[PDB]
Amino acid sequence: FRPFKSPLPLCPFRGFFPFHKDNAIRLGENKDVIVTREPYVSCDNDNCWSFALAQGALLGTKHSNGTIKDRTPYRSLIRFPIGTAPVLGNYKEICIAWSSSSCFDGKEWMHVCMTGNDNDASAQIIYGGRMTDSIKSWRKDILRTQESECQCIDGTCVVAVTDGPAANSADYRVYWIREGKIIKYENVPKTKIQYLEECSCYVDIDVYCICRDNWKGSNRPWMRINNETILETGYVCSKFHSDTPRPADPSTMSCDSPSNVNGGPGVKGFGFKAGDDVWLGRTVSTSGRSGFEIIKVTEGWINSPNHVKSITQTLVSNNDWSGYSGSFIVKAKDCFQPCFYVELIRGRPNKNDDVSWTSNSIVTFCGLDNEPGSGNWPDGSNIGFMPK
Amino acid sequence: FRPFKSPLPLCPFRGFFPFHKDNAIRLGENKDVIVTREPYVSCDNDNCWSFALAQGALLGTKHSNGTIKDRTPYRSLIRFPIGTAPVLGNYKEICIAWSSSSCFDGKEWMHVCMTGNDNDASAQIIYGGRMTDSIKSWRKDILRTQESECQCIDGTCVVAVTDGPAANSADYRVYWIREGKIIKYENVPKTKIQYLEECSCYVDIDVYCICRDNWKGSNRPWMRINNETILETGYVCSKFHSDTPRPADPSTMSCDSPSNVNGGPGVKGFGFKAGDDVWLGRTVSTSGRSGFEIIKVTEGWINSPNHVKSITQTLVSNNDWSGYSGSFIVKAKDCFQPCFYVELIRGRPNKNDDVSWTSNSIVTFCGLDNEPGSGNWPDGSNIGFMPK
Amino acid sequence: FRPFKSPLPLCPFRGFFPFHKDNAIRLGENKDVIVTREPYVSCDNDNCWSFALAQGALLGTKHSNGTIKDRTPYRSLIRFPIGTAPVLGNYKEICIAWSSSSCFDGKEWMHVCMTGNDNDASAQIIYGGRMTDSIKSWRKDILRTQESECQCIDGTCVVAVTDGPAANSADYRVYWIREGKIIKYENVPKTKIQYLEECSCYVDIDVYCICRDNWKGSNRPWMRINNETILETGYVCSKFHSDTPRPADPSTMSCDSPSNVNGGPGVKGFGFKAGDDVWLGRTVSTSGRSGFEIIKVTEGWINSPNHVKSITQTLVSNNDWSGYSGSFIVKAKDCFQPCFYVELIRGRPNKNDDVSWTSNSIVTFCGLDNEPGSGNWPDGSNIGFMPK
Amino acid sequence: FRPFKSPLPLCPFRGFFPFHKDNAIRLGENKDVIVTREPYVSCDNDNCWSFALAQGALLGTKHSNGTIKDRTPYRSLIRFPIGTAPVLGNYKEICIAWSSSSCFDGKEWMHVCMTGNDNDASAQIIYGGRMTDSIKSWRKDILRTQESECQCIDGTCVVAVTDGPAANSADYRVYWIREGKIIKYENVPKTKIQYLEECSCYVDIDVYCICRDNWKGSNRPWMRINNETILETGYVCSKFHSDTPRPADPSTMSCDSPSNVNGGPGVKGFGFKAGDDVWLGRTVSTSGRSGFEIIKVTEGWINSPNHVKSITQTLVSNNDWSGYSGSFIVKAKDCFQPCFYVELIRGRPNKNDDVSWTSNSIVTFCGLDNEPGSGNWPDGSNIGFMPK
Ligand SMILES: *[C@@H]1O[C@H](CO[C@@H]2O[C@@H](C)[C@@H](O)[C@@H](O)[C@@H]2O)[C@@H](O[C@@H]2O[C@H](CO)[C@@H](O)[C@H](O)[C@H]2NC(C)=O)[C@H](O)[C@H]1NC(C)=O
Ligand SMILES: *[C@@H]1O[C@H](CO[C@@H]2O[C@@H](C)[C@@H](O)[C@@H](O)[C@@H]2O)[C@@H](O[C@@H]2O[C@H](CO)[C@@H](O)[C@H](O)[C@H]2NC(C)=O)[C@H](O)[C@H]1NC(C)=O
Ligand SMILES: *[C@@H]1O[C@H](CO[C@@H]2O[C@@H](C)[C@@H](O)[C@@H](O)[C@@H]2O)[C@@H](O[C@@H]2O[C@H](CO)[C@@H](O)[C@H](O)[C@H]2NC(C)=O)[C@H](O)[C@H]1NC(C)=O
Ligand SMILES: *[C@@H]1O[C@H](CO[C@@H]2O[C@@H](C)[C@@H](O)[C@@H](O)[C@@H]2O)[C@@H](O[C@@H]2O[C@H](CO)[C@@H](O)[C@H](O)[C@H]2NC(C)=O)[C@H](O)[C@H]1NC(C)=O
Ligand SMILES: *[C@@H]1O[C@H](CO[C@@H]2O[C@@H](C)[C@@H](O)[C@@H](O)[C@@H]2O)[C@@H](O[C@@H]2O[C@H](CO)[C@@H](O)[C@H](O)[C@H]2NC(C)=O)[C@H](O)[C@H]1NC(C)=O
Ligand SMILES: *[C@@H]1O[C@H](CO[C@@H]2O[C@@H](C)[C@@H](O)[C@@H](O)[C@@H]2O)[C@@H](O[C@@H]2O[C@H](CO)[C@@H](O)[C@H](O)[C@H]2NC(C)=O)[C@H](O)[C@H]1NC(C)=O
Ligand SMILES: *[C@@H]1O[C@H](CO[C@@H]2O[C@@H](C)[C@@H](O)[C@@H](O)[C@@H]2O)[C@@H](O[C@@H]2O[C@H](CO)[C@@H](O)[C@H](O)[C@H]2NC(C)=O)[C@H](O)[C@H]1NC(C)=O
Ligand SMILES: *[C@@H]1O[C@H](CO[C@@H]2O[C@@H](C)[C@@H](O)[C@@H](O)[C@@H]2O)[C@@H](O[C@@H]2O[C@H](CO)[C@@H](O)[C@H](O)[C@H]2NC(C)=O)[C@H](O)[C@H]1NC(C)=O
Ligand SMILES: CC(=O)N[C@H]1[C@H]([C@H](O)[C@H](O)CO)OC(C(=O)O)=C[C@@H]1NC(=N)N
Ligand SMILES: CC(=O)N[C@H]1[C@H]([C@H](O)[C@H](O)CO)OC(C(=O)O)=C[C@@H]1NC(=N)N
Ligand SMILES: CC(=O)N[C@H]1[C@H]([C@H](O)[C@H](O)CO)OC(C(=O)O)=C[C@@H]1NC(=N)N
Ligand SMILES: CC(=O)N[C@H]1[C@H]([C@H](O)[C@H](O)CO)OC(C(=O)O)=C[C@@H]1NC(=N)N
Ligand SMILES: [Ca+2]
Ligand SMILES: [Ca+2]
Ligand SMILES: [Ca+2]
Ligand SMILES: [Ca+2]
Ligand SMILES: [Ca+2]
Repeated sequence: FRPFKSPLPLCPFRGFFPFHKDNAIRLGENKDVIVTREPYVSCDNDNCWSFALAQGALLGTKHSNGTIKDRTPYRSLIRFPIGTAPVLGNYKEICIAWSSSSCFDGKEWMHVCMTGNDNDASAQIIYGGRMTDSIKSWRKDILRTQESECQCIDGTCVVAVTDGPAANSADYRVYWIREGKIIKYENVPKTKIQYLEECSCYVDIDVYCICRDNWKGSNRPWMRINNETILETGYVCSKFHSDTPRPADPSTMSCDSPSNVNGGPGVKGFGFKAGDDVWLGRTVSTSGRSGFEIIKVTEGWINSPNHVKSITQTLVSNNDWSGYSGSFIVKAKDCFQPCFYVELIRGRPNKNDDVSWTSNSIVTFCGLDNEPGSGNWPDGSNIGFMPK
Repeated sequence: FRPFKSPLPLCPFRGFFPFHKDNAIRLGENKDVIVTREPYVSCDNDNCWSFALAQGALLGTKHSNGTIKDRTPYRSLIRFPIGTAPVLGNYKEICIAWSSSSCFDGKEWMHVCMTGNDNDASAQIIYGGRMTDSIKSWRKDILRTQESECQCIDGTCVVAVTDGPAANSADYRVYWIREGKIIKYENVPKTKIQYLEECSCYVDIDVYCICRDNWKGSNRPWMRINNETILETGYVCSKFHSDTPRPADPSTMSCDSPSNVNGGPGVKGFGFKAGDDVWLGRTVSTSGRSGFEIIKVTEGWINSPNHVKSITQTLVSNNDWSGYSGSFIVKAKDCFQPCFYVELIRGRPNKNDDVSWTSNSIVTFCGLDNEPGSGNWPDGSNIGFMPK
Repeated sequence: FRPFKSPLPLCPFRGFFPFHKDNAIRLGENKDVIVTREPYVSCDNDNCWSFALAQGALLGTKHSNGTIKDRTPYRSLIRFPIGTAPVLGNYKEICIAWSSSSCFDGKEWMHVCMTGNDNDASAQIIYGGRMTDSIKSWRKDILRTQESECQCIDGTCVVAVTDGPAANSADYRVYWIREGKIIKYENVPKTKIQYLEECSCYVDIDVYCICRDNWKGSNRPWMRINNETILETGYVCSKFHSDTPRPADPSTMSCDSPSNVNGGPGVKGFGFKAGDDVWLGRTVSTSGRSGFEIIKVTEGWINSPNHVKSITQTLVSNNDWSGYSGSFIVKAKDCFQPCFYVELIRGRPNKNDDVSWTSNSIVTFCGLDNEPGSGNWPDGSNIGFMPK
Repeated sequence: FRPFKSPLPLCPFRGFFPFHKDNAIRLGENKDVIVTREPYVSCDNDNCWSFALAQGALLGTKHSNGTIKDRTPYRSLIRFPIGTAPVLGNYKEICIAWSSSSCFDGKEWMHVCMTGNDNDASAQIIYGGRMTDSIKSWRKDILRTQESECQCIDGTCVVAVTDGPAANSADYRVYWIREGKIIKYENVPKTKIQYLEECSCYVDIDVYCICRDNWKGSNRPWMRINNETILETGYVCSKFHSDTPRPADPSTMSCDSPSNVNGGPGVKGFGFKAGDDVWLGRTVSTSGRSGFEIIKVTEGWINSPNHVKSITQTLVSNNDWSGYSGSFIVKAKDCFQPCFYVELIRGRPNKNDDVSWTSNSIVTFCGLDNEPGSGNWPDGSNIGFMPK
């Protein structure tokens, strides 16, 4: 017997530390590795796992040509041991998906898997390996979800879902799902948030989600959610913005609205509220998906004149390609430890990655209440060595 | 301790949804994948699994040349994680077989494995990994079985077996097997059914099997069976036929006899009785093994003037190759969920598949009481990229 | 908790049936498969396993050239799922060995592993993964053992071991080992047996071993052993001999001495006593390692004028290569089922196998009290397709 | 429930015996095997495991070129089944590391993983898969650790760590870690030891560590440690030295100070105290990393005029390449069995290994209270067959 996961507080932390790294592109030089993108990490009672949307092809084969394409019937959510490259001999196929979320509720895994036509997609809910429920596209425009782990509290899992156009008004919802059965949903209030997608969520008593506004906000939209309802919404107050593209530091403090500058197209990212402060992941570049750093902004969670970047950890240099990033948690004793992954995209459309495919490797970091050192942990592939 | 599976009713459902897809041919471009055909799916308490008849060769190697051939000593029933491509690093070999069935009784797996000479084949019964019993060919003409999962009720498993010619009178039996020991068999009554093979079965209180008449019936033969005996037999009443080849819709309503038109050679397929209605899988083409759709026919299970196709889901376009299809079930709480797989055959003798081998990938769908979206989930291989 | 295996009788049987087949050479065409020889099978509570002496090289690579060689430091006993080809992604390395035996005592696995110099080899005893004891070569001439499964009764395992020359007088012993600790050994009486090696053993209340005389006996030497001592010895009385080479049928009935004809070099083989009768495996050829058949000889276990071959099953045609064969058992309820494997050697020095390496595949059969069909289950490799 | 490992005495032993060997370089000829170095072995309740620092590349691929380099962001501690070659289909990635230690406390695994910049590295402590603590470089000069298994007593694990220059005064510490949390550390006393790194440790009631002085000592520094503190320190008294390089036998008896001759650069090695005697591993060559032998020196642990090499086992000939070696233990009933591994380095900078990469295979031996035979168990690769 295992109990459902509880509403634990986030553990104390003062810096982030290198955890697992798969080096998947380097290891894929001889065409062993499955083409992926939109990876993430999620853990059960016994293991943390890598997840990613595979492309139904091996890296460097003819079928990998053109895998920049976002949605195909040949994409599946796959799972593989954390920090290992995904290969045919180690992967598990979770469901057919070109958008996904996964989370463990203390007893079983839940997955949310979108596939099908852009104008008529459906999300399949998997629980304990069984398809238990589904969501039918209601705006008929690329029904989609987090691309990182959802969160579960006392047996009820919470997941953010979007249907509708990019860079215009769309529908944003949270779904509450228990043992694979949809209990209810809520349309996210639009009093503050104007656009939300690709939420990166964690638990600190309640579920916090920090997401991607691909329309008018260079600042990130966020929600606080419990097992019953959405409790609060906003944009991250920090005058230092964390989407990509975005304005140079310092920019506007916008707690209640999109920054109305450099709003599109954005990238999936994450942050962690800490007291009145906030930690924010972001690309080093303000324009492109290169580099990765994480900053701590004093009073960055609140309306304040005192925002300052107290800490900056540079984890992937600006000379290296990054991509999506997302939060995951690991249960410590009586608190949840904040961790995150960074997708390191290689191939199209990256400048000078002269290959026909698009894929990624993974690197991960976890938070400790200790002072970190410094380093650089990029993809590390010599793109010239690779099968094109 | 685990109890034997019970005689549960089928769960309510109103459409089918994409589950797992292996993309095995695409992933086999670099010769990692085992050549297979006649795949199916079956689940135990903890996992669903892919099964298939391997050909003792890797796809695209010289030994894969000529694998259109149905029966060789080098064919084995293999098992691999559901939705994964079968590779040497992930497969398990269950038994030597060129025809098979597998099912889990709640405690252990049973398999039925035919191999040997066409005129002197034997079926090996495996239970919990041990060879426990066997069936000796009695008509001496390709003793053979379902090529999809059998069914077990309160510890007694039921499996359909045929011995004798194709497109002429043969012998059809059901065998009852408990803990791997043959309890009894029955010759299927020929009052209605004139030919039966390759049964696709599921549980809805009793076992229902919908099978393949390769002789005079474009409609599918069926049986209702319990833990002791065959209870009913017939052909599916639906005036919309579901074998391949078959007449164009609408055709004859034949509840009690073969349609006596477009009877051969047929293809393995499946259906689900639902009240007085019936769901039927079928190729899109009325002549060839291309496309896959599933229809719901109002009152299609009974003798009625009111048959109509209330629903048609097109899951694989007619421009794509299909093949065999079969039912499997997944235990929900107090009901069994209806699912099915579709074999996507590539290679010989398919027109324009210019390779020397014959193999397949898999796609699967499960039934939910929700409205589906729409999509297309074909093999997806560019046959031109493949090692011939 | 699991009890130690008990002294069960052999189950009734009247023929042998195809079980698992790995097709390892066919599947090794693309250099994925580990080079092996001297395979065997042994089972624990939950699985049967393939074992073999690997050669520390992949089939078809430059390091596989010359693997006809019997003993090197690069040979390890490896284990892989039964009926699968041994590959880097599925194998386990048990110990360094160029001669081995393995058996499961009901709780844990024991292995006996010989390696080192011909004139100073030692056998390592492994129990539950730990090296627990050892045997030092005492005749200083290729200390060696069964190359098939040993047997364990009420926690005491029995294994036959030889040290000394081939085709001359050597030392033969049985060792009793409990939880990996050597309890005692006995020098095999030489009142009847003149040479013994490579014993194939099973349990029928007591342990029976049928072995290889590589000196003067075309008939096979045998022993009956319990948890304490050797109880009986002899040669198989059957006037139909079962070593290779051997005289044509019928030959001499020699219950108490080597036949004194066609004695060398012999091949590992097996048999099963059944009442006063005996089942004997043997190559089809009387001179070479080609084909495989199993015969039942009426009264073949005893001194009698009534020996006759009541049954002959031809399992591998004489046009196909065979090799070693050995017994293993599978617990049925209150009896042990007799099974056997056949090593199918390909490569050097086989005539017309034009490659530089030597390896093998595996096929297995189990006994049932049912009438068998007929078939042929050879290696199946087109040696011309293989990397040399 | 499993108890924490106890302070057991070392088991009696009088020689070492071949255990597991992976033949990883031979098996890597077709580019399947992960490039590694600094391997070791450590066991839990159910299995012994191989560990090594991978290089984020497959052997023989372009990314393997230049892997002589010691520290990169693409190095991870990986785990794979003992005696198997590390491949993508069997490995687990434990953490990002270019220096590591691992040990099992009876309940869970702990790992210590150093990565990042040379002048600002940090060690991540992993316990039960979760990052639980860390050590920040304090001398800012390649914070580093054992490269073999740590040891745990009654739930408290002990690990030796160094920060500072090579061939000059550095800082050496022991850390005590419980359930992944650092309890305390101690600076190693410098009353006797002048330099310590790469400790090879085992348990004999207390923890004994025999390490590498890379400065002034051709004799090896050692410590005796319990769950609370460092109890004793010294250099191995044996007038026969065991670092590499070192003086020819016999050299100085230096129980309390470095030999002050042939002190650098040294190699990781191990030994076992036995009564007043000591067993010492060492390369056969006194100058290079070739060959491997283990000696027993009578009274070699103490100050005595009676040191003599009572036993010499030559396990890898001087014509073969060796490398690092380290101790590990296996629980026997009420004692710990002493075992060790030897890293067999191939590639740069080894003379005549004409390839661009640097990697290794593994061989292992365990101690028994029996007389051994003799043999030779080198890497066995024909470097000429390998992809460069
Ligand atoms: C949602 O969970 C609560 C229990 O969790 C607490 O309340 C949540 C709203 C949130 O604030 C958490 O952080 C809190 O820890 C459930 O409330 C329980 O309901 C049962 C049955 O009525 C009752 O016996 C308990 O006393 C309640 N527990 C508490 C602490 O109030 C609530 O039922 C959950 N809602 C759903 C829809 O599952
Ligand atoms: C990646 O693929 C492109 C496109 O390939 C073509 O279209 C595909 C859908 C498929 O049908 C292929 O068979 C086609 O070749 C390649 O670009 C083509 O290259 C060919 C051969 O040099 C050239 O004749 C065409 O004009 C190109 N077509 C286009 C639209 O650019 C490209 O070479 C592939 N990249 C790699 C690294 O192989
Ligand atoms: C077959 O199973 C029945 C129990 O299942 C019920 O009866 C079947 C025929 C079928 O209609 C199912 O859907 C039903 O749920 C067994 O009947 C039991 O037998 C035992 C022993 O005699 C008796 O104690 C119980 O009362 C019976 N149970 C019921 C509900 O009647 C029957 O034994 C099974 N037959 C075989 C050969 O195994
Ligand atoms: C697939 O195999 C066929 C047949 O191969 C021949 O017969 C086999 C049983 C085996 O013995 C092979 O060695 C033989 O080559 C191939 O067709 C043959 O191709 C060869 C060479 O071009 C030609 O000389 C023969 O006439 C052909 N034989 C026949 C009966 O057609 C075919 O090329 C193979 N396909 C692929 C993609 O390689
Ligand atoms: C060997 O096993 C016997 C028990 O097995 C029986 O005797 C064997 C010799 C063999 O004939 C088997 O087939 C039989 O089933 C052990 O005898 C037991 O010893 C214990 C302790 O003295 C005693 O309490 C039991 O009564 C004995 N059991 C019987 C049936 O006699 C014997 O100890 C074993 N010897 C060793 C060395 O382990
Ligand atoms: C299998 O190997 C033999 C022998 O290889 C030679 O000796 C080995 C130990 C090793 O040192 C190799 O590098 C040597 O090549 C091969 O036979 C040799 O082939 C070469 C090249 O054609 C020839 O010059 C030598 O005379 C041969 N030596 C002998 C003793 O025959 C043989 O070709 C290999 N087989 C295959 C299929 O590659
Ligand atoms: C360290 O372990 C001891 C128990 O182990 C013994 O003492 C060690 C110092 C070492 O000498 C071992 O080989 C010995 O076996 C712990 O001592 C126990 O402490 C508890 C709580 O105070 C007490 O109830 C027991 O009586 C003590 N046991 C003994 C045998 O003295 C000690 O607590 C451990 N220290 C730490 C920091 O964990
Ligand atoms: C191993 O690599 C070296 C170096 O490769 C060069 O530098 C690397 C960092 C990378 O940028 C590569 O693309 C470069 O080629 C190889 O040595 C080079 O070989 C090339 C081609 O022959 C030659 O023109 C350069 O002068 C060489 N550079 C140096 C510094 O020596 C070497 O060939 C590789 N080894 C193998 C076995 O391939
Ligand atoms: C469902 C879907 O296709 N989501 C997209 C996504 C999307 O286009 C934008 O967020 C706008 O809505 O962006 C990104 C892109 O890297 O920005 C990759 C995704 N790829 C996949 N999830 N497959
Ligand atoms: C035992 C056997 O060989 N069964 C056949 C089968 C058969 O020929 C017909 O159903 C007529 O009886 O049809 C099909 C074919 O795709 O229609 C493939 C099978 N291949 C295998 N099961 N191996
Ligand atoms: C230890 C050893 O090398 N045993 C031999 C063996 C042996 O030479 C004879 O039985 C004579 O004693 O025969 C055979 C051979 O196939 O006949 C293969 C073996 N190969 C291995 N077991 N590695
Ligand atoms: C952390 C680190 O880089 N340690 C080194 C090491 C080191 O340079 C010396 O011991 C001197 O301090 O020596 C050796 C070398 O083989 O002697 C390999 C190591 N490689 C790795 N552990 N990655
Ligand atoms: Ca934005
Ligand atoms: Ca038909
Ligand atoms: Ca003989
Ligand atoms: Ca491969
Ligand atoms: Ca030194």
